[PDB]
Amino acid sequence: DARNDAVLVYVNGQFVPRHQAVVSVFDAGYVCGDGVWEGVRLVDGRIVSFDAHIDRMYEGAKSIALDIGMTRAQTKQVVVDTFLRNGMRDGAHARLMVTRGVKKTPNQDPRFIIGGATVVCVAEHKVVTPEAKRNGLKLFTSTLRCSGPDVFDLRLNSHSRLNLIQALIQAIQAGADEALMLDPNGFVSSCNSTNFFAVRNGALWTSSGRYCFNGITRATVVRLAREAGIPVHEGDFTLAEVYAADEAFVTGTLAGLTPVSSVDGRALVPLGPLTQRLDALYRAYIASANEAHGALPAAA
Amino acid sequence: PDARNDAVLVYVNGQFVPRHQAVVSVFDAGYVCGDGVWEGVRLVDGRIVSFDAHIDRMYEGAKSIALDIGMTRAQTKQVVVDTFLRNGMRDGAHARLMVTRGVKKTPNQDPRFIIGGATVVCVAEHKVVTPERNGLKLFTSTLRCSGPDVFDLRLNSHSRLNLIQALIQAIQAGADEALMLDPNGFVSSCNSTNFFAVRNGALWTSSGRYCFNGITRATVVRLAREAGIPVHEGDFTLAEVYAADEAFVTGTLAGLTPVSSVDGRALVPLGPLTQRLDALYRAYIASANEAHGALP
Amino acid sequence: DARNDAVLVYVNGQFVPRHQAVVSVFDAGYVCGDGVWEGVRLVDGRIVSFDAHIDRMYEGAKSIALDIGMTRAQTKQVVVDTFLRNGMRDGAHARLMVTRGVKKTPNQDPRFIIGGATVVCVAEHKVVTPEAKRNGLKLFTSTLRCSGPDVFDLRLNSHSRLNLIQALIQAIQAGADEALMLDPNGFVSSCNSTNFFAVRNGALWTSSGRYCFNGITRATVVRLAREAGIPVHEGDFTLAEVYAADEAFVTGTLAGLTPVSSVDGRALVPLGPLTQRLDALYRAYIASANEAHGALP
Amino acid sequence: DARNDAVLVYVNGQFVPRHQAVVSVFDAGYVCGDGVWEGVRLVDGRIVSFDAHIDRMYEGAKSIALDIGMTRAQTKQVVVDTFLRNGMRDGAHARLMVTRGVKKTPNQDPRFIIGGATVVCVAEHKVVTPRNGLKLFTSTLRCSGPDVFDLRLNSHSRLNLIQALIQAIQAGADEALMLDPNGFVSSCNSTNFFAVRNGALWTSSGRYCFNGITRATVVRLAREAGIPVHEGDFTLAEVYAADEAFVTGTLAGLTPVSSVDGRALVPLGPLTQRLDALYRAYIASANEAHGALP
Amino acid sequence: YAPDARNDAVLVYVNGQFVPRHQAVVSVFDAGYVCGDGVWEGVRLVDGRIVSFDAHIDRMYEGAKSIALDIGMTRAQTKQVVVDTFLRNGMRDGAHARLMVTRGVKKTPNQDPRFIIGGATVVCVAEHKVVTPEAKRNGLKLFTSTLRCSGPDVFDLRLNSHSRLNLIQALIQAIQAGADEALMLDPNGFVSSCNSTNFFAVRNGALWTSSGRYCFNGITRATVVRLAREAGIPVHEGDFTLAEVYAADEAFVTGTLAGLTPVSSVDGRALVPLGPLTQRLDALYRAYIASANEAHGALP
Amino acid sequence: TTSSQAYAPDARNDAVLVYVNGQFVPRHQAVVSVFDAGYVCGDGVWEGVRLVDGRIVSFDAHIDRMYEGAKSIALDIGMTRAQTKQVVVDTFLRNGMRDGAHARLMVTRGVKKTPNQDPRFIIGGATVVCVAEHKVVTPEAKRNGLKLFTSTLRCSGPDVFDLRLNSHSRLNLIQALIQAIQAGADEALMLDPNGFVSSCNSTNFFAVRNGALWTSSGRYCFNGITRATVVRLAREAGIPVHEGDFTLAEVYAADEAFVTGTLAGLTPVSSVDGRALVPLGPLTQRLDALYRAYIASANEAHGALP
Ligand SMILES: Cc1ncc(COP(=O)(O)O)c(C=O)c1O
Repeated sequence: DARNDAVLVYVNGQFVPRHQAVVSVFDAGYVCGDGVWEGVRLVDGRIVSFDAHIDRMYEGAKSIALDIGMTRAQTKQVVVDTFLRNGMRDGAHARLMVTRGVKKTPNQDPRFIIGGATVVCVAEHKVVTPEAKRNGLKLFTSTLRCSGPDVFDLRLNSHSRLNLIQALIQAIQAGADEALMLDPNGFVSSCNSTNFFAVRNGALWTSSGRYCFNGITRATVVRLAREAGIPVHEGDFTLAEVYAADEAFVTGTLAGLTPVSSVDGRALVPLGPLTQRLDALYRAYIASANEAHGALPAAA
Repeated sequence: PDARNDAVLVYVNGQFVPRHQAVVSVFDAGYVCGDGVWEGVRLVDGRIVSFDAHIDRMYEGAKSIALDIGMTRAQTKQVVVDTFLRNGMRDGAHARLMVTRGVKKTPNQDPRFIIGGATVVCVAEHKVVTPERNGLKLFTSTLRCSGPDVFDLRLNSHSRLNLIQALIQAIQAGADEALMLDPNGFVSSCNSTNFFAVRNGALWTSSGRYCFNGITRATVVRLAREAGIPVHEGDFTLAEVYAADEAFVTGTLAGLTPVSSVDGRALVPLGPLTQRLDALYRAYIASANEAHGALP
Repeated sequence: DARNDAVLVYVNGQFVPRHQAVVSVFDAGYVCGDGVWEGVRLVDGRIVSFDAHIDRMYEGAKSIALDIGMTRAQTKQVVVDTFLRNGMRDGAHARLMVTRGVKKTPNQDPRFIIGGATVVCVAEHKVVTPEAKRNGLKLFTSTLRCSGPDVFDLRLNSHSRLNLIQALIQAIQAGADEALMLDPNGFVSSCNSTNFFAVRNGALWTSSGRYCFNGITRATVVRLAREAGIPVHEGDFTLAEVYAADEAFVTGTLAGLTPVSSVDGRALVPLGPLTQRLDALYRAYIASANEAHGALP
Repeated sequence: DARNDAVLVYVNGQFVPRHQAVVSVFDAGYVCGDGVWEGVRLVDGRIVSFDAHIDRMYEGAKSIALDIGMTRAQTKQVVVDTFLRNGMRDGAHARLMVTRGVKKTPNQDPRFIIGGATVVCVAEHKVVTPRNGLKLFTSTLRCSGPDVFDLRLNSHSRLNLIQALIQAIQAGADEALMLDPNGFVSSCNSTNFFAVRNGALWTSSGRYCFNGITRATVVRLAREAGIPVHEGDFTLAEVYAADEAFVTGTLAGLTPVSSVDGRALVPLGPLTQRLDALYRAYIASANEAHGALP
Repeated sequence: YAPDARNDAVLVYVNGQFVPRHQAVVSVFDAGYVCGDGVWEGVRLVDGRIVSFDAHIDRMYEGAKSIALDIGMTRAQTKQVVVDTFLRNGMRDGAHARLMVTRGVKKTPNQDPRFIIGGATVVCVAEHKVVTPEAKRNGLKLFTSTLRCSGPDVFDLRLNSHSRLNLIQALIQAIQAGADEALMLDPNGFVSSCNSTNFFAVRNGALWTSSGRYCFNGITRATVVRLAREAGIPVHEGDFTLAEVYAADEAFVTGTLAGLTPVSSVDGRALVPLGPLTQRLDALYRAYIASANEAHGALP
Repeated sequence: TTSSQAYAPDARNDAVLVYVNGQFVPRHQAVVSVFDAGYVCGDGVWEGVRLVDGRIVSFDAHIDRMYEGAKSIALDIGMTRAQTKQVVVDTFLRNGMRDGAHARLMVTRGVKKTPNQDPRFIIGGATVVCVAEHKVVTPEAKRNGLKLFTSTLRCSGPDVFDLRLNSHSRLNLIQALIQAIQAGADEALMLDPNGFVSSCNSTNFFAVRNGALWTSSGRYCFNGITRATVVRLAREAGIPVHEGDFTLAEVYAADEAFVTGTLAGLTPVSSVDGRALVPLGPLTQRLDALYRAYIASANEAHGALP
């Protein structure tokens, strides 16, 4: 989308063209991966599941003693302002990135910070029709594991992403699009950047999320499934259960439900019936005037 | 603390940029994802201490994450040299060379869609660490060093929340630095320095299977063996620490820092073996050893 | 409480003045930490949740093949007699301690015990100060872990307590009052001597208890919560979920619900609304003529 | 030995007849298993490897912030005095037990201690005969890693070991063998474990068990006699196919192992016999490791 | 199983042939013999009905899929193998069959699954096997082996395979402790299963069994759980300890071959065999397997 | 489509006689009861040995591993070591092999009264099978090098399954191989439970970094004869050997890697997880030459054919 060349990026309250959207080399985010972020989608004038995203950011920031320096409402207003300044109402997404701040000297220690969080919001136009993603993802189960929370709590949506990127790198070399990752016990946990679901015998299966990002999209699809009386098995399941699944798909804010066409070269039919049903339910939900979605105000 | 640091010029992608303007894109993999490797080096009496050892670690770490540095070792070395030269630094300085995957078309974790090359940044700063080192308080964090199938701590990367989180806990315990156990509960390392204990005239340190394998650590081990001090490199416990004669940490920035307590258990700071190894280390880094790259 | 100086302690069927209440240096409890115990609270003539305590003791004793050498009723009678001998009817607590017995030689081997189990009951006056009048515990999450049951089953309420004391020692040196402990997987398990609870958005959260003492108080508070329609999250939760909690508190027979004012230096407002509601429910429950509480004669 | 009925036990500086040797029910040792101990053997007027034992006690005490309240010399003197008071010169053993002390109220918290550490020393006669050999069963219960409970500590908290022993006894065995968290052979519940394979001694690294003085002695004697010792990770398979096995501890010395999990080994194999003779010679010698009685 | 002279003369299905017992053979190059490379099911024939037949076939198809083993038959055809093996032997009642499907004959003996001449080897051993209540009622002695159930990233014990040394090893240790069967803990130390049967305990009127994350998910196990819930017996399917076993009121094990077998001790800790809830569930199970339920495949 | 298990096709292999329980049986007729413990349960141990210039390479070492493995699973082989040796010798002799051959000796617990796991139910003694085949693995066939993928499936600790056992229960290894095959690789590399490099699914793994040979401790994999030989040859030639915990990072930055086993000797590795390594680097070539010299010598380790 050619219009992406002319977007303004929010950087510490300045609206800046992409080629000039910059942060100090001393920023905690650049030096140390020291920050938390959220991606949100804008559909028909509404930021999808906005509060759920902001809640995860406030929880993640709290866990790393990172002062966001704004109330929830103010942080929301950053995103709102970024969409308004770009004239975006629909078919957009934004990545809100909050890093500890600019450091007196590049090192890990958070006490060496000049106070004031770095706040960046990258808003962009995008789009993809439901059976145009007809291209299922190929998944490869990486040898690199999800961590337990005494090592690194994967509920944290952080700027420290090498633990996930490394699994993706391995999956790419296996000819896959995305890594599936096991938890420390060997049960299926999640993909490197999306949550993983299987369909077995009319039932929806996904991990407990004890060892992966608990995506807002994952949460929404679970809820939609239960509300529709689809049985949901949220708990420990294996690669054997995946290879024998009827369908599989991944979830995340950027693409919604993406069908999976194979796992470790084991074929699954992309876009099976239950994927189709849940996708329709999700598409309806994100387009509705549901109170979970924050209506973008008109400009002043 | 040194007023000259306010005016240093930072290497960014071949340009020397004043401190307050030295910037990287918000789309850079280092900012978005902590996706990069770095090395810190110390400049002593015109010589970059253990320069090659630092560069080899960077090349191996970059290789591990399929990050093309986009430079030969000689070129990379030249970046650091040039950064010191541009700042008129000959002694009492430290530099952090940071290499991140590069500028992405869109901010996300996927390494594939990189416009252009690796981002290369070098921050040099005057950093005199006086021996006048009252000894660190350590607290053993509840947060663990990972095994290499989760996150290989030999990597010196821009993804450091795994270490920072241990440090945060130690800070709230009233300590200066976190000590970290490995997945089996043996002593591994500190959050930003390697850890050593002294027991009965012997030097003890972890195997390094689960922590950064620091250059300083390696140097101190080597000096110890060359001086006929016994070195136990292997699994040891909190109990062995609490009953030690001495303890100290190692890193490029500070050299040997004495430890005055671990989990509130007092140790006499700067014991005899710490003092000897410190003298050996200061001698070594100030010598015309072939391990150190002379500035022009 | 000055009265505590003069209490009589039950020792093997005798009432013994406190300063003379003694056990052989050959006792399995002393040599080896080899025994199980229960703490019970006496409130308004009633031993709180007495049966629940006794059932834990019988299960724990069974797990280490320790024959208590008494029926459940008889064991209860020890505690009853200990309170009655000391003229206690309210405001008291007792520790019933049952160790394997006197050994022919001091070593770990449980065989070759002279006689039966050693039975000791220490009753003492404690005023439990009102809810409003304590400003909350500081917790530090120790580096020392709760064990899995193939290493040491923390459901066991035993005389072998260095595994818990070690975590407490570390927490004390961090400036805290009590240790929080993670399980082998890194999820929150319990404190070193009390069970741990968090409140997150009007909901009560506590571990599954797979890796800690399953306290009677814990079990009571879970049940009270559900009976009151407070949602209860019993399952795996993290330090992150604690640091972002609205409230936290710990449970045990000695103090009831004790509010938590911080965890690893992260402030929590002590005695938040859900702590206060559950405390009122618990204080009501332990003072009621519920059938779970054994009336003194 | 009938003489054991009349021994005097050291309790806090007093020598107390056996049947009156007592500790408060408020003692940290009784309430909580909160203390450290050492077993020592007296051979031909010498306390075997005395300093080594005391050093482990001081290290263990330090790990649990237990103040013994005595210098090393004083602690040694308690044991010396206990043997002297009982007229023991040979064929005796003592257990020195140091618990945190008397509590104001029975609970786990180490802070509320009236006075100093409780110090108890039980000395007893035992003749150690020149012996059927132990049956060992590998318990399902594991040695812990040091972030759960460090088995180098020789403490009064012993149910973690007793539980393994209980399972072994019900399997018809005399002693539990115990694996480490990774499934490698670690130790027995109360003695260190050795296997003999191909002229070589095999024992665990000791990362996950008590580091016994006897174990250390046997390793050294083996190397001085040119028997190699492989201290490392080894498996049940390597035990079941061993030529011999034995256990070590202060109480019995080298005890042969005659089976593990029902798999027969030699009732007393040649290298066990050699090392036992070397050990008996060593503990009877005027070595500087042994503290001569007055 | 009660001694039965008729078993000496049974015909075994081998690759479409009915072969007398003493001649029923497979190539030394077969993947099953060289490598334990195959999946199997045991089924019980009661009053002309193969008990829970589809459930067994479903497990076989999932297990074969997990190891990329093509059974080379439709489910109907697979069923017909079993049917034919019972019919050929004139069995209508009081019989059991083991259906074994191995990857096939190899070009050379090695582990590599690619080197297969021809299709899967299919063997069906049917035998008269009444396990009398006389024989069963007194109960098994269990010993908790030191050898543990694996997590699914090492070996998924839901697989019913020809690679059984991981189970046999536990059993060998139990046999030498004077026990009949090994009980096995999972990697975390919780009770998982026996070496060849699923394990249940009864505590205070409630049925306890493991979650099955670390053991074979037996058909009989699943049937007993369902009968318990249908009878309003509480079921605690979850993590429990040896302490909870040693203090249980009753214990029993389940499997196709013997049904519910009472446990008389675990690690030498006595349990009264055939307690009231074991007897109730046993009565419910015997009723169920003898009924015209649609889960059971009627012989023609 | 590549194995580390491939060798020159050899028409003579159609007609070999297989030892089965004391008989020599034509290949197509060489059979075992469907009640055999090996078929039902994977219940047996095996050894593969290579015949070079009339000498069975490292024969005693193979036999010792078999006897130890059989002991570990209480399997009575029912033959002395000399008898067992003689079975393999006789199998090579009966097929006229003196060179360029490999045998797999398979000993399973025996015929069961009923197919189940219980080892008590055994009629008679152990089943003994020996399959000898002409198997030349040329250096030409090897020069391309194997592609490794690090499987998600891991080597077990010995309290789950002791990988020093060379058993008929091989789905634990085959599963890792299946995953590697679908990644486009020839063989699976496997990590140990701690995440350190352990072994391949059917061969031992080595890396070369800076003139030094690196291989795992072997605490968590088959302790191959070939592996042990290569370690000793390296030490004897003064090449430093790092036997201990190393990582995927250490592999991806290696100068060379190769795998070892009886069937192929030293096979160079060309990539691990898509990370290229030059196949047949200088230290692989030196160790290969040392190994070929060693297996062709009259070393005391090799069993002379009569
Ligand atoms: C699993 C495994 N790895 C590697 C090898 C290679 O070892 P060797 O050199 O002894 O054939 C073997 C031998 O069978 C093996 O079984």
